[PDB]
Amino acid sequence: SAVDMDECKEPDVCKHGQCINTDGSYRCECPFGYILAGNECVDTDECSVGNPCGNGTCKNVIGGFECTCEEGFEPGPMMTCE
Ligand SMILES: [Ca+2]
Ligand SMILES: [Ca+2]
Repeated sequence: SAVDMDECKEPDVCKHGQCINTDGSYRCECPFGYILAGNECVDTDECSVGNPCGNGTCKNVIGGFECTCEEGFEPGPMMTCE
């Protein structure tokens, strides 16, 4: 039928990312929290910036990051210390 080659659904193009099938091309636009390594889309290292916990330590996670404030507190999923 001529299925416009997805290009992004290929195992060597996007891979875990939001793409947009164009005429004869594509665009691997990763979500908010991910990135692109030449094609493979995945999560980045948010802990690479600064301990988001505010004082504890940063950790890398998906859709955000993980952090362990000064033992004795209660962190969260991928937001910050609280
Ligand atoms: Ca296409
Ligand atoms: Ca991350």
